[PDB]
Amino acid sequence: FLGMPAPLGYVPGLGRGATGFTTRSDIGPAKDDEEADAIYAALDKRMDERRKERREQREKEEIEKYRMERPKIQQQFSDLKRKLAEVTEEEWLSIPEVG
Amino acid sequence: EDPSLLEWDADDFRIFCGDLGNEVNDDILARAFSRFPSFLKAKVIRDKRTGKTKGYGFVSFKDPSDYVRAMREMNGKYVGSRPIKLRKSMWKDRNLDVVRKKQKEK
Amino acid sequence: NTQELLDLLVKCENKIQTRIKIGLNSKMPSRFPPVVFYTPKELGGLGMLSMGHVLIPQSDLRWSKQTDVGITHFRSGMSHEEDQLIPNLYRYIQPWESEFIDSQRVWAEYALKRQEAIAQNRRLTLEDLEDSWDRGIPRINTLFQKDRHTLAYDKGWRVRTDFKQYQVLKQNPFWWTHQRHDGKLWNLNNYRTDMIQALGGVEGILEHTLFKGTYFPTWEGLFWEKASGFEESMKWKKLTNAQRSGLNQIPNRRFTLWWSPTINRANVYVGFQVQLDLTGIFMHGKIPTLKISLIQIFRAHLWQKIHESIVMDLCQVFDQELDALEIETVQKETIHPRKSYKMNSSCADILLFASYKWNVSRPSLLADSKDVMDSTTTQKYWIDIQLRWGDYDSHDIERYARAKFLDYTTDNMSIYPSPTGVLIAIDLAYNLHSAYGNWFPGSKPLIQQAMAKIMKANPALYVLRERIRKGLQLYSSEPTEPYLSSQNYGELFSNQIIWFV
Amino acid sequence: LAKWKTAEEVAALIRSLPVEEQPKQIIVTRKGMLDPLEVHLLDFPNIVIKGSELQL
Amino acid sequence: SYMLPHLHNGWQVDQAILSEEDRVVVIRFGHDWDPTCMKMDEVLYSIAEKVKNFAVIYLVDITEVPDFNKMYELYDPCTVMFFFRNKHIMIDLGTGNNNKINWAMEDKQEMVDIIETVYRGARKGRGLVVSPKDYSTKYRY
Amino acid sequence: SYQKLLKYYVLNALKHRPPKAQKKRYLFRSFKATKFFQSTKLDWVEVGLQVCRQGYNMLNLLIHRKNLNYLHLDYNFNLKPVKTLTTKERKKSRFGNAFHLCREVLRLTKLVVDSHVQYRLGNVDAFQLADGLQYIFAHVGQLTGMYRYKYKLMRQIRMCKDLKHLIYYRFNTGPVGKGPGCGFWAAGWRVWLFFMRGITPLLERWLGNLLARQFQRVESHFDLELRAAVMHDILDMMPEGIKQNKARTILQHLSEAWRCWKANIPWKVPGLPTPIENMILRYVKAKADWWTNTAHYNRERIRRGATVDKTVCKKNLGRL
Amino acid sequence: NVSQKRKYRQYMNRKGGFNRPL
Amino acid sequence: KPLPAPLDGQRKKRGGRRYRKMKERLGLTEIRKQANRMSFGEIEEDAYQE
Amino acid sequence: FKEVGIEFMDLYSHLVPVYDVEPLEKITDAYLDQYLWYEADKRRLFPPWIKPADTE
Amino acid sequence: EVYAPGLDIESSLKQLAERRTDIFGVEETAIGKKIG
Amino acid sequence: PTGEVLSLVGKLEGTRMGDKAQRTKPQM
RNA sequence: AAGGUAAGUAU
Repeated sequence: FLGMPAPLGYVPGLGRGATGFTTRSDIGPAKDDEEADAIYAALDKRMDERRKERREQREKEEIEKYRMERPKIQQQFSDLKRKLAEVTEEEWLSIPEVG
Repeated sequence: EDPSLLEWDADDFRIFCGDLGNEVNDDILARAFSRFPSFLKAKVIRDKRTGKTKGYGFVSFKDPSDYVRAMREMNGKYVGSRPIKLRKSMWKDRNLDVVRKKQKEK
Repeated sequence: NTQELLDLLVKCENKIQTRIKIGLNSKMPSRFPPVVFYTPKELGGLGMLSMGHVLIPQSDLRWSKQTDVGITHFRSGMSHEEDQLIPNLYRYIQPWESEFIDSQRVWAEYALKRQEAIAQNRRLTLEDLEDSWDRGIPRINTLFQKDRHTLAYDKGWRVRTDFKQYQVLKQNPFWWTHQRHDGKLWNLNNYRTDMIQALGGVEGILEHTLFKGTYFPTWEGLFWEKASGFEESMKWKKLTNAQRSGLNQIPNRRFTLWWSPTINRANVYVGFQVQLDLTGIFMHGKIPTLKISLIQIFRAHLWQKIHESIVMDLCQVFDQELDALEIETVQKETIHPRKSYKMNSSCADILLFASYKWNVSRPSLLADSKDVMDSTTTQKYWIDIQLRWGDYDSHDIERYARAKFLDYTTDNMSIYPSPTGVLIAIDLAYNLHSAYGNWFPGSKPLIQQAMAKIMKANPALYVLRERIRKGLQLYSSEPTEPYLSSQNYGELFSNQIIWFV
Repeated sequence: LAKWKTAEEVAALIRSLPVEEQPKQIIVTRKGMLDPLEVHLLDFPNIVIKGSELQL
Repeated sequence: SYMLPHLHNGWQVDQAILSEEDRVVVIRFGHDWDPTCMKMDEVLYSIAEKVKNFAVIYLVDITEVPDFNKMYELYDPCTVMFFFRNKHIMIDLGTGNNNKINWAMEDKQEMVDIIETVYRGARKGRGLVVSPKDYSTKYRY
Repeated sequence: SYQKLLKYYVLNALKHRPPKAQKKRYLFRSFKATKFFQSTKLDWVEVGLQVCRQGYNMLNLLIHRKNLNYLHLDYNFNLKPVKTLTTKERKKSRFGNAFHLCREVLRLTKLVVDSHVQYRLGNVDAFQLADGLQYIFAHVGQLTGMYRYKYKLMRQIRMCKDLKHLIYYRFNTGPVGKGPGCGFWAAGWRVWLFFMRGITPLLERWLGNLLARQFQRVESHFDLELRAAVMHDILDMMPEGIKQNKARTILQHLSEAWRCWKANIPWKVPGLPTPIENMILRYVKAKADWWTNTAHYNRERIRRGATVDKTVCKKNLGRL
Repeated sequence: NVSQKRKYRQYMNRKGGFNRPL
Repeated sequence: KPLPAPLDGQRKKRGGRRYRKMKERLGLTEIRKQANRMSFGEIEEDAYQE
Repeated sequence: FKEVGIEFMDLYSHLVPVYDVEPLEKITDAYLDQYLWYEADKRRLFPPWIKPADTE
Repeated sequence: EVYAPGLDIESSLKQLAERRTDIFGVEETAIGKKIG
Repeated sequence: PTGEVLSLVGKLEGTRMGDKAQRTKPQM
């Protein structure tokens, strides 16, 4: 039933009455804790910052070099979409629905 | 041996419903199946003690036109889990059995 | 000559063999026995002609025979030489230079014979020419064919056969020459016999093909239904795509069930053993075709049914001859329903209490003859029936009977009311009866005869055999109608109803 | 073509007759025509067809 | 171009699967921007016109509806769960996880055969059903 | 053994260039400075037993994270079922290959620590301690069988045998017996340390994944990109705020145009606007160029010898 | 020589006892 | 043109003579004559006669 | 003549054409080719040196 | 019809363009980049 | 040995092509 | 590592 609002106050997993599809263990996950998670994330970011700048610069240079050889899909018709709005309102209104 | 069936004999157009789940079949299911205004019958054969239905029920209507309409109206579609089957009730009483036995000669 | 050609053909032959193996089961067989891939389709196999050289192991070259006197064993490949190997294709292919030389010689001989017979006031002999049969690049074997006058009109069919690739949408491997035009140049008749005998003979091949699971000795004359009624129904019904695939996947299930013993071994498909839902068949590696075929054959608690049938037959036989056996009570315990297919016989099957005393000798097998009843004296006796499904390597009933008796009798979990008795075993796949343990005085031949008679015409066993025959599409050899009527003419009045038109 | 049509009529005669009254053994000396009759006899599995060495 | 109906809310997908009658509800979990998932969505779009009578396809986004990610272990792209007749069917096609198709089908006809087999199995009432084509091997050679 | 180890050394010597212009971010020092950890001093054997207990706790939580008692890991870091596991239970209790590697490496470190423990607590003398260290370092393949856990590790273990091959050869060169009395564990110890250093990023990444809460497409990708980009451009040009239905019908012409290119038949739609026709022409020319390119590329791949699927082969044949 | 009727156990759909009656 | 829903096959409620006439007109009568049975023993044809 | 359909068989190294013609046109062309071949062979219209020969 | 209405298709295309920045947005940041 | 079919190159020198190739006999 | 969970039925 697309286009309908979801009545709140009900858990979609429990209300539907489903069974846990336990495919395999160690494949799914199955405040002091928040502060510890933030501290560990900060430590991970500090560890990762050892090479971030040079890697990012090299990746940006490589992406820029790649764009010149072949740009994005919408780039090949940027001029066309620039001139696309020049069509009159009555033009696309009478577009033949038949194929 | 079935006095209730004699009381149910008032409605001629009797249909045999088959492939009924033990818990799927119920009076509410028969009421949902009672599309025609005529009085229905929710009787279904079931175990004497546990009440587990064997999957066969009989629905009686006084309108043969409603019988014909429901023959193709509710063939394969049923509210509960087990899909419904409809058959022309070949039910016979003991008198009919005796008459058939007598006439079996020719 | 081309080593690369040999290497590539062996490589793609192994590719197709592995494709067949993965079609059988997802995993890869540890041994992958070659009996399945080389048994001719007449005997119920793929019958893959190969140019390779694979030596058939001697362990799979043995076979058994459950004769009434005893269970005999044979080994076709017991010769003290190189291990038996399936012959390659080139071993029976005439060399091309040899083909040309033979063609020249035979055509010269045929021309000489025709010149000689021209003066004979008759056509060619066509009988003494049989010394030149199946020779020559041209169809000299077909030189006496009836359609030759029809065939003589055609000229230069080679170019037409070549352009048939542009005419026919399917590839034509035999574009070098047309069949029935240049004749069957390659004689491939001895190849089938050589392959079947080098695989261990007909009996050796059939030893691993559930053939012993059918009581009828249909060694010759049996009919194998290539197409069943379901095939006709699918052809007539104009089935959908999935239904078409299901109908086409029928013969695979057919011969995979037909090849169950050699395909469900222990050395082959190593891994976790598993038995079916309510039967006593152990399968190594999940094989959906074999699993579905087995659960069809053993549908509706067939294992419990055959166990009850055999125990009831044994009880009736014992009760009938209770006089000489001094049988006071012959009963059965309250056996748990699941104890029929259980691995260990914790609950005894049949109990037999005599009057005062019962002399029992030392445990042994039914093939033995000596007996010393003074070994033990007990007032009770137990009989156990072991329903087992023999594989291609675990079909040794006698060894299995000995091991099972030793394990079950000497075990804490197993509870037997009497310490003296005999355990019987029935190999369903082998259809072989055996027993091991003590015996009642003078009952050993009685028990042997009873087992043979029951296994001959047991109801559930006969139903299982019929189920196997239907599932494998091996129709029983057709009987011969009494086309004779000399005895029928005298017995015409004996016939209830008869008519002639 | 006549033999094929005769086989249909042959089975029709057995079909009209009761199973017990139908010939248990259809002894026809025409071995060539026996097979279509035997094929026709497949419509009645209970009945059997046996070759007739003696020819009426 | 991913014009199939999509569940904006997680609970909407739940009631959409619940609101089924004699039809199979193919809920394709994943993300439209993924390339393999884009191929799967294109295949589903191609199938949708031919089998719309009994097969309804209703896509969903894991980010939009993360509550069902842990319910059926949704941690791969291209996942498909044939949640039919309010019962998660057991579709076996020679794979370890016989309740999830997590890769785009090579051919549309194969997917049509699979979905019609699923419909037949669901109508028969069985909770499990096998596939005529095993996918333990990709037939690469 | 000498030739193989020389091969390994020369391959190590070939590829040797560090791009690693790091910022000297000492992650270990930062973890030390973290308030969640503290510093102290203790004996090495105490630290070893602490690490063994911590690894046992790690494996215990990793196993019984889903409240599954089917699989049990012994104190010797050997997993074992508590009974005959059911097939469904066997599928439920399954772990990845990297978990096999983690259990194996924890087993190795635990056994080394326990060997030092039993040495310290009297028992066997130090000479045999060194000999057992040498053996374990050069027999991990036999001891743990990392082969299945990781194929590459086989290389390490096999070369360890090679170094040991030389070590024993020299140790037993003369008057020294030809027995098992060889004590030069450092040679394989360094190799195992290097391989562990290489491996540990994978184990750390997977352990972080668990600790967190989130525990043929190229041609299809380009086709989807083309169609989605053209649809988005149309919806930008076509005022979706006013007209809604016809836009979907627009896609039809797209497909029509595409097949009109495939059939090589004339395609003229006077009803459609001229700029729309130009955009369709650009789309169809790009699609045709890409389609021909991939068609001939897949044909070349098939004819070269590359393995292809049946559906892919049929599609390539149709395109050709 | 005669054979009295043969009896059998009704293991299926029997709630009287877990073990088959004897 | 959506494909028809593969509903489970329903047999004929009552076999009629007109239905039998269609069965007589269309069926597998000729296919049943050709027996697909294969002898267990080897045939005289080659392995790949086809 | 009518429209002869053209399909392609993939020998995995190239595409070989196959052409489906009208059955009446097909049989007429077959008879034409057979007659031409017989008349050419009966008059030695083709020299022996052409490699494809029915003799060998 | 089986397919979603025009508004839903437009919303889906806008979401795809916003998420997949390879062929949409000012710059190509990443496949799953929230901001291009 | 049963695992796979061995290459012919190893046993190439065992015998010759058509070593046991016998001609056919007429029927009836 | 795996490619080896039958489904159904109410507790």
